[PDB]
Amino acid sequence: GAKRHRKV
Amino acid sequence: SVLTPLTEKDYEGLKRVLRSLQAHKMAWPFLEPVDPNDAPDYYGVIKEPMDLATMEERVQRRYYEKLTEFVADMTAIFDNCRYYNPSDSPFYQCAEVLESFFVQKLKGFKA
Repeated sequence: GAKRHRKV
Repeated sequence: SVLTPLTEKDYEGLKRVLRSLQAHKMAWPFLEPVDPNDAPDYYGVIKEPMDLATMEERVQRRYYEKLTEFVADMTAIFDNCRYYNPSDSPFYQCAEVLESFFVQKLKGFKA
């Protein structure tokens, strides 16, 4: 997986 | 007491704890500071970053007065990762596993 900020 | 400072010998036990974490197979996301090439907005979101390399430097420099301060840096490595990453991500998983390992090793150091 690539790191990305959660939105929920 | 929790107000009692760390001694020189205590610092060798913290190093052992820090090194046990750095050797754990789930520690991979936390060995170094987050690279912006991997997470371009990370430092826009997490304003108090921490990583295992930073903790190692601070243990080498005797930055910590009290064990509570060391535990606060450690717990931030994990709380930042759950704040940033979604709950189904590999990162979040690493943070759950490594935090329980750290609690098991921290109980060992305290007694």
